[PDB]
Amino acid sequence: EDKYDFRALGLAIKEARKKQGLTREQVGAMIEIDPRYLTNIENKGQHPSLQVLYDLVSLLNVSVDEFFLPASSQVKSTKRRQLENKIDNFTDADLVIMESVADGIVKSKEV
Amino acid sequence: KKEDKYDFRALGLAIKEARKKQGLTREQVGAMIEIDPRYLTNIENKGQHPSLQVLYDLVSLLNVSVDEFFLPASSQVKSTKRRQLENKIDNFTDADLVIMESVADGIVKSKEVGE
Repeated sequence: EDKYDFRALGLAIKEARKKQGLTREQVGAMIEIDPRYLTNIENKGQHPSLQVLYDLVSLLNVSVDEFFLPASSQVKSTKRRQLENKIDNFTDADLVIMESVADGIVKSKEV
Repeated sequence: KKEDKYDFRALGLAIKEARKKQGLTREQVGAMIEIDPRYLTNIENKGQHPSLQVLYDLVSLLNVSVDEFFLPASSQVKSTKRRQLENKIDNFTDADLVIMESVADGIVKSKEVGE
């Protein structure tokens, strides 16, 4: 059909959950859903309700836009969000290292 | 289970405002993504939760950010340096961001384990 393919979003939810050291039973107790229901959402592309989607992504900090919208500079991916969290306390001199390397990644692409 | 329920109304209004900014009627949207214009009215005006399918169809049609209403906004220390950095990495793929992330982690190792 022309059903939305939730598989990539479900796998991103599973990845975040595992990277953050959480079991499905923890996630289940936290947002009040059944662990088995979480398996099908993560592993099999079963669509959760909007309520369950909101609860998982707000609990884990997973970008929905990444998977719903065409990739653009108006979309902050999960990775980008996590990066920003990491650099929150950075000084400017830290940031100048950061900026320099972003430029190097750009120039790298022409090499 | 009310202090438990997501209030969709702010996202519903964003969808509605994007539809209007784009000059689309409810009948046009409904014809485009195959939903009853009456279900649309309820979704935009009365906080009725669409299915994930219909949520996806709306915001991909209209280019509406869900993250804006689902995820906590930070964007606090608008450091001019930080501003410039974030604008340069707007168009980075995640592979590129893996490098950026390793820089960040290298910098904390330095700062931390250096002192």
